[PDB]
Amino acid sequence: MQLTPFLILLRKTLEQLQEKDTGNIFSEPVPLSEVPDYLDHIKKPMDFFTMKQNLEAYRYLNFDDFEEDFNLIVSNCLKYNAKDTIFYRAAVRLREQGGAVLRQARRQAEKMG
Ligand SMILES: COc1cc2c(cc1NS(=O)(=O)c1ccc(Br)cc1C)n(C)c(=O)n2C
Repeated sequence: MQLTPFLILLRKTLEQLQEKDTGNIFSEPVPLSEVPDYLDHIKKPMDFFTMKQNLEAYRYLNFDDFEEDFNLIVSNCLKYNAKDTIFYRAAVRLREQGGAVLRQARRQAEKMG
């Protein structure tokens, strides 16, 4: 830990995004055991555990890169699932609530060098 304000802002933001996912639907990768066709449709799977792993290998260099991976969690879920599903509805709610989180977090990242 050589802690930096930007990396700390990303950690905090990631925690706030995960609090919005109250069902833990997006906490871990979509399980290929349960969803065998998932990678026929989804080129770049993403989830909050993969984001946490990326964060702590310093792969997020700016706020936009981090935001892009969050947006993949949502877009993959809307692409794969039918509208009338728990997963689709959850992704729409996460889009709304997560968007509010990232809007706030971006303002901080803008004050930051
Ligand atoms: C949390 O587990 C899952 C998450 C997802 C997911 C599938 C699962 N796991 S799962 O065993 O298929 C499952 C199926 C039905 C219900 Br109801 C709940 C789960 C977790 N898909 C297709 C997604 O897009 N997401 C985000």
